[PDB]
Amino acid sequence: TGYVGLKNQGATCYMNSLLQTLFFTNQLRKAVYMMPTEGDDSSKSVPLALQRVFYELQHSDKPVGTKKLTKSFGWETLDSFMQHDVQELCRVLLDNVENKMKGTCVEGTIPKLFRGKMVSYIQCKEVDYRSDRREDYYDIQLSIKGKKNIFESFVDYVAVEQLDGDNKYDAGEHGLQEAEKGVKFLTLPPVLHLQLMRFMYDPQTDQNIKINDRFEFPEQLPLDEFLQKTDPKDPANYILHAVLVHSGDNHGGHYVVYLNPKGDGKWCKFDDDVVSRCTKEEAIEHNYGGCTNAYMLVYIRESKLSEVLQAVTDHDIPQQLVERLQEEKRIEAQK
Ligand SMILES: O=C([C@@H]1CCN(CCc2ccccc2)C[C@H]1c1ccccc1)N1CCC(O)(Cn2cnc3ccccc3c2=O)CC1
Repeated sequence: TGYVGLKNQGATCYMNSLLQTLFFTNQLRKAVYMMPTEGDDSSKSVPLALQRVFYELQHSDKPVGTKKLTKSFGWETLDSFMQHDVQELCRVLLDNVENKMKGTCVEGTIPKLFRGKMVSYIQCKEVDYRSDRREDYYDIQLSIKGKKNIFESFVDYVAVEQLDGDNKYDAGEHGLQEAEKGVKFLTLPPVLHLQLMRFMYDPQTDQNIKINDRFEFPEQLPLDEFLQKTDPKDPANYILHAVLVHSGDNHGGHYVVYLNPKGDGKWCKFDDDVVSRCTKEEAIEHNYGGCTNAYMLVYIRESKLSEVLQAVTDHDIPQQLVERLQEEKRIEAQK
């Protein structure tokens, strides 16, 4: 393959799976290396630690380690990774890096890549009163129960809820009323983070548990029909890039990720230290379920494919950074 793996070294769960995903968002990687971490303290800077990981993924022949990363954002209780979502890990990592980038030439890279926008409304039937709230989003949480596929999940997301007797809306001055409540998308970002909601509250044991039901997702995903307005020059057509996968339960469980890093439909399986070529069927259909299946999808917008996935060379890494890491790697010859 010529791609390199991440070491296990503990109970970091989905951590390795996320990290490869971000690394092969090439546009992000380049802007990460541009951060001015020249002054930052080795041990406690998250920005520096991410730089180090990306460097090693890019240069090393040998499986790559992450203790200094884990240490830097400080998840070291017995239940740290067990009690958190993937998207919480994502938000910790990308929010540290966004802040470090302000006042530089690469400020605003994170929002450019990940942030879209959305409108939640309540509208009264008989009386003139409406409430619109506008929100930004970096990811989307999709419902899987009772749903054949991504199209069904989207239809459900933009569904008009109905407010009737006993469930009427309190419209303030106007008192209780009958209303429609809904959600629309105004924009979908270049890189689309979708979590499938597979960890759900069990009323029978007062806990949350994993649904292994069937759920289909396509290689190519048109979403124009879920937009309030379309643009014929940039249709919302997306390409699949990453499939984050899990098998088992709390007794025994394993995290892996499938990528086609160049966007060309040539897939590889990343399993900690071992990376290997695989088929398209192994990345996509063998992860539908219906036990090894998908909990997170990454899609990239067709018109943005080449920019997001632009090539990287060793010249894209500044000298000052390289020299700092050559120093650490010299001290790391203690056998
Ligand atoms: O790794 C995990 C879970 C950690 C905990 N694990 C079992 C440990 C346990 C111990 C003692 C009692 C019980 C359980 C379940 C693991 C899981 C794997 C596969 C599927 C769902 C869960 N992850 C990452 C992916 C995850 O973030 C996706 N996601 C994201 N957003 C949502 C939003 C709304 C509803 C569900 C989800 C959701 O599942 C879940 C947490």
